[PDB]
Amino acid sequence: MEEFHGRTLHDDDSCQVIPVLPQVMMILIPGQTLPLQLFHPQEVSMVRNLIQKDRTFAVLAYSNVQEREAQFGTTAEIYAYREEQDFGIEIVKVKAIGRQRFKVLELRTQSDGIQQAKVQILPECVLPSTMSAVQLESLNKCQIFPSKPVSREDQCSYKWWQKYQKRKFHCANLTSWPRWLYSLYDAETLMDRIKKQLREWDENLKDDSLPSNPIDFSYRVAACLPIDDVLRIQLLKIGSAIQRLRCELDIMNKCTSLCCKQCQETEITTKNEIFSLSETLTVYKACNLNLIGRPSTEHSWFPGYAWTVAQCKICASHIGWKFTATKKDMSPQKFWGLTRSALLPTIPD
Amino acid sequence: MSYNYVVTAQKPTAVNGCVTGHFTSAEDLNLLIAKNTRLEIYVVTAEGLRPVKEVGMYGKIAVMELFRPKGESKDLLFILTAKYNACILEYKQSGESIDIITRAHGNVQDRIGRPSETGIIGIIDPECRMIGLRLYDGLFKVIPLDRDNKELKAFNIRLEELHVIDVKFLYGCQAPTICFVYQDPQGRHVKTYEVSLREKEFNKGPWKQENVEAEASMVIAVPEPFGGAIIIGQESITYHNGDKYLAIAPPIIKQSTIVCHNRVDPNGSRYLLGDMEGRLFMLLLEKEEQMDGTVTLKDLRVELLGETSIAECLTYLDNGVVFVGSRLGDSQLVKLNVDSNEQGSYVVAMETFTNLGPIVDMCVVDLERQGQGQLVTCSGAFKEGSLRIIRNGIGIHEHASIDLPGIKGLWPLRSDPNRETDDTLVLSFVGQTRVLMLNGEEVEETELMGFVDDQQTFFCGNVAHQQLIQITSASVRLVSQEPKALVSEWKEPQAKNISVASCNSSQVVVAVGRALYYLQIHPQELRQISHTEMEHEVACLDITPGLSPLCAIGLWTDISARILKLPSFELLHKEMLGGEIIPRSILMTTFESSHYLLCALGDGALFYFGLNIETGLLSDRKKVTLGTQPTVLRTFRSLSTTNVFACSDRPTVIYSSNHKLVFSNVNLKEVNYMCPLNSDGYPDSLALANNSTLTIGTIDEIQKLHIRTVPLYESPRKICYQEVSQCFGVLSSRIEVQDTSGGTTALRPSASTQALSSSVSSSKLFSSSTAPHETSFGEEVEVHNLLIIDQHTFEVLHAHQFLQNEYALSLVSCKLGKDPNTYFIVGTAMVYPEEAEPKQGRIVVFQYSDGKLQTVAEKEVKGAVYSMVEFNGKLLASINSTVRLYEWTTEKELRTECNHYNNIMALYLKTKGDFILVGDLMRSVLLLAYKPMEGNFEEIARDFNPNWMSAVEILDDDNFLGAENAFNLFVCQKDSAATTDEERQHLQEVGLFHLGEFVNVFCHGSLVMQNLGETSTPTQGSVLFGTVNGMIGLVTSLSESWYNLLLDMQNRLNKVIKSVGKIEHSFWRSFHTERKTEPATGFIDGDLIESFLDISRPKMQEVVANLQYDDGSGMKREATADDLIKVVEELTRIH
Ligand SMILES: [Zn+2]
Repeated sequence: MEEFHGRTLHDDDSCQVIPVLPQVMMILIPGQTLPLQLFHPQEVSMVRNLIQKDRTFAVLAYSNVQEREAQFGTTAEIYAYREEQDFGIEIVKVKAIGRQRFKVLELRTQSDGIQQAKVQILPECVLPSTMSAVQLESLNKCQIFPSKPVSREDQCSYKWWQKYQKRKFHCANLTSWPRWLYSLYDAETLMDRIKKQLREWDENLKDDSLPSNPIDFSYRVAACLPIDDVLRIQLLKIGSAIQRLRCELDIMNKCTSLCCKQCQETEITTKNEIFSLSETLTVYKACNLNLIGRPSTEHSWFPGYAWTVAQCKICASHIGWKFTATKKDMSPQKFWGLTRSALLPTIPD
Repeated sequence: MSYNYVVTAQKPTAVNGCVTGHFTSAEDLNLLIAKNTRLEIYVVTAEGLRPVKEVGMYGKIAVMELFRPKGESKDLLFILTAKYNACILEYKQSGESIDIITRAHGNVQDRIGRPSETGIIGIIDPECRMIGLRLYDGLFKVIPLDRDNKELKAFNIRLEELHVIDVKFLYGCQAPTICFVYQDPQGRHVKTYEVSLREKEFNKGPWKQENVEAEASMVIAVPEPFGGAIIIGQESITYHNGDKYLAIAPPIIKQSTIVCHNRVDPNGSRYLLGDMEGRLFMLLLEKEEQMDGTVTLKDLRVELLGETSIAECLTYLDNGVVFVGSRLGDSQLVKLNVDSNEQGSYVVAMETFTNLGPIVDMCVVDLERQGQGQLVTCSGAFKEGSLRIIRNGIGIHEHASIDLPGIKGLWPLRSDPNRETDDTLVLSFVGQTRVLMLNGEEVEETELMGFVDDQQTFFCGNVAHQQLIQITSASVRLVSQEPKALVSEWKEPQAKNISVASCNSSQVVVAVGRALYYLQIHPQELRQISHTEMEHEVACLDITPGLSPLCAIGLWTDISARILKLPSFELLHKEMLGGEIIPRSILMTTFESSHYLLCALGDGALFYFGLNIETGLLSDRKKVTLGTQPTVLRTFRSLSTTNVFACSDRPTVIYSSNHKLVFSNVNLKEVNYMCPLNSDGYPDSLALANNSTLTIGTIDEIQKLHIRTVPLYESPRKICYQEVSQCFGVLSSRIEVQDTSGGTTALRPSASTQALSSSVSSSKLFSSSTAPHETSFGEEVEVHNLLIIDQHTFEVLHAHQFLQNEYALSLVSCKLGKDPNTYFIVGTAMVYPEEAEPKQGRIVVFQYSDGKLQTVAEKEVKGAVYSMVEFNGKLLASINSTVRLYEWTTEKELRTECNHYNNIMALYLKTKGDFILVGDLMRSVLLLAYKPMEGNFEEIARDFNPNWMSAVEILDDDNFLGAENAFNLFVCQKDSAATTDEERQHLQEVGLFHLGEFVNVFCHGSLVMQNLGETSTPTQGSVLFGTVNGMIGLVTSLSESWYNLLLDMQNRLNKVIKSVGKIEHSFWRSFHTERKTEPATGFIDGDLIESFLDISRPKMQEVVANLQYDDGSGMKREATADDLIKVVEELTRIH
């Protein structure tokens, strides 16, 4: 593939006009690669011309697919592109990366076939520390932190984050609001909230699986989490990292219903039913699941809990195990330890 | 299109940096304070601090260090504005013209670069070869110091260590070497670089890097002979000198982190250290190792000098006097009498400068006058949190009341053996003269033997040489002191009526016709030794001595003031008093810090003048409208030294700090005549007689503002005034250490545990919950309260303590529905540290009756109640993100009525009428309207813009003022006349400003007597507001023409007034944000406009060349150079 080393950074609040490929119809958040292959000769010629000129494309995500009208979009830059003539058809494969968000002021259809639109590149505004305005001259030296201790041995990390919130937001006593409020508007605290809450749905190591820049982290988590398209557009509307993270928290806390991973429809449990009696998530109740095998209590991880295999009703694939009590006077009687990897989650509708 | 006018009614009081040196002179020991845009220069003295000059600079001060380059005698001053407006000032005085000239100035900002999280740091080479600056991370900026460096050209130097905590220059080095501590993933190290100006880059340092504590905080360079540097952290103090290394880990500094330091000995043998919580250590260096002549250390002992205010910047004066500044407490002067040791503490407080900041919340209360409000701010924090009461002007505490038929004159009378006690009060009607002798509180009238019955008395005094004179219209009658009988009488030679009379201890002069007669009082007799004729009729006269060097008389037919020798007709000088009207009264005294002479015109003006001891006359032309009526001036002994009472339509005690005079208006509706009252039963009183009745009493003070303090020893949060019960309501939060056995121990005895009836909340409506992470020993927990404070005694009557782990946010006192009582309603919010967003909350409704706080109703909401207001008897609370409107049922139980769900955090609530304004920290201002017919909320307009908003306020149904990030202000106006729905659904932004102070709360009202006399209004409102530093501003609307005129005048002033440091005013007030900056529009700087009266008359003449200050008919473009003064005076009266 023909590699490209240049980087495009248009001026903020500066109008730009560029054609939009009709093939792209989904919402592409900045930082998320969206490879696409075009076989139309006109599309191939337009892609070649764009690569020669500035290697820039516009992906206008229409709010309604049938209406084909887009009030928002994203600008993408081609990183590596390959032009292979397979079966006599001009096919170009390019792996592009998003550059910046754009607002489509007006959409027009060019004679050649592409759609020409003039879009002003919206800016990514970064706010300073919320405590910088009222920060004390004596206490600036205490802002620098004693490294960032982190380990699975620390587990909860309760004390370190309590010290962080207590001393970083020390100056909040001079303002009418308390420190626990500003912690909801702090980039690091929110980033920790996503990172800890994500690990409840997967075993990826948060140290390197996600970036450290708040903007990059926000874009990555917005792309990764399962969500519909309208709420993707709503997130794309937000132009502030802190506001975007808060919106992501608001969306995330509403995913109260889990479901079979490669099954979509079959719900397995509710977040309110999670009974953390004693890894794998523990659920007091379950639904749409069938027991498998026999209660072979041999080498049971939970003493007194005879474990039996369980599977999705719609797939028969294993989703967890049913920890049945090994004694009559044993509580809980039955705890369902569903596997963490096997769950979507999804909205409660 | 906004037309607002922001003015400062109180200078900022929080100290944010202090320094000492030789600045005003080569021998004085000065003390400079940034408080915070205001630089205060003092001279240290054995008695205390003597102020020298106030100076307002167009910028927030962040660096302040004195240096003495080669050749100069008195040290210069380097100031770096927070906006990066550097300058090198220098004190310069020529007799009287004390001016802070700017030797060099410039801007050191860079186009690209994120400001360092550790903030601006400014350090100076000890040899004064250059100035260091760390403005941006990984970029050390150097400003070389030379006689030809006027633009302050600075060249950056790259730093590899991005995270630098503290950097300071070292002593005793050939080249300028810096020493700093930087944070890296390995830990915290200390590194030294040698700065070379030829190479414009660093080099190898004197001694190599080392390792220090994981939380080492600050670097404190030690001077010659010791050299080296000391690094103090949270656990130990380490001294580095290359191959020499000392470390000490005292167990005293473990409690708190050292934040500020100081040096006391010139050779660095001793040091001061003040930690966060407010105690004052003292570091001592042991120089007992003189191995080879050079001095080297042996021990690093540490001591403790006790507890003081919460220190933010120490400084050491002479003879063991330490000025402990404080950003949130009260600035103190503590004496280090370390040889006394009264109770284990070493410090002893001497002074305490008032500090209103920080202000968290306030309210306007009608306390005494019933026509003017008073401001009740919840000042302070931590262990200094306290209430403050602010009122305008002095007040007189009346001791007696009596009614007379429009008294038109009064004078003390003494008819007893001389004991400095007056037993008789001599009144004077239009024609009658009632001599009331009252040893106690008698009202009967008993004419004296020498006192006439009805003669329209013009004077009634106590003459010397055993006499008591009573001069009337007909003739002056002398009554002997001990005989108490009339023994002398000297009628006019022509037997005419005397108009103006003056009574002195041994001299008496009356005005007969156009001539002046002087009579000298002898033992039981009077002799006239002087006689003269004036060109015109004498309007008034006053001779204030034994022998008066000179006497003054006003020409009624010439409207001119002249002075002459008292015992002769030898004139000294004369001047024209404008010619408007004949003077009403003239007097001279030491009230204005000098032997000044004041003359009051019939138009209510008061032209100040300055006299001398033997013979001296000046002009001092200044026409200040003290009143709108003729004014009688009299001086009373019960004052600071003498003061002057300028009785008029608005009586004022004419004050002058040491050289500048300001009329401090008294809190009285109107006064016609006054006189001092020295009664045995009412000492140091002041008999004030108005057009209705008369009264006597003592004065409070002579300060423009009186700030009463009510210490609480705990941080207050909110406040309200409940009128019916005549008491306040204030929250609080006291920090208590976790007990080893399970519980909490109070740190200090505060005002929450010392109340009369202290209850504890027990309504466990919300309970159970989880707290798996048990609070370990030594942890801090906040316990909230609700104090009830009586208005006129300020003593906490009740202290209701809330539940555990419950946080109170809102507080409102109002009546609901048809209920006739008034309830305290507090919206609290549950919290644990494990959960981020609270999920449970309470809306409790108290009622303070019969001295007991009894809960009336209770309601639990799934969320946190942030703010609450009142609608026509309906309570509105904003839970988390929603907005809920409650109805107060007849059975005393809140009932939800209608809900409105927002995607933002409904955090700021301010309303009027029907429109509802909602916002949050991210400046997502939103609007709502409540239609009674539907009984449901509706959205009118929205405005979203990412920024750290601070507070919001309603100015009117159209304008929505509010502060925001980077200390700015803004005004949002809705275009209700828009043609389409979308255009009227968006909030336009019209006003912008750079106040420079972080606003905290907004409240309607004003601290001025708005009781009556609204002779129209240029300004159309008043919105007070406090800030973190302490100032109390006032934002008031204006008309279009007035705004345009003031904008023109403001733009004309900037070309005349010289700013200290030569910072352009448009740049200082420009709307500043970290990412963008645009000029301020729609606001008028109150400080600059009111400065128009300070500049001299010629400067005013150039300022007013065109083209306004008159009505539309003609517009009088000349403006006469005085029409704008009348405009400014009207604008000054608002605050
Ligand atoms: Zn399935």
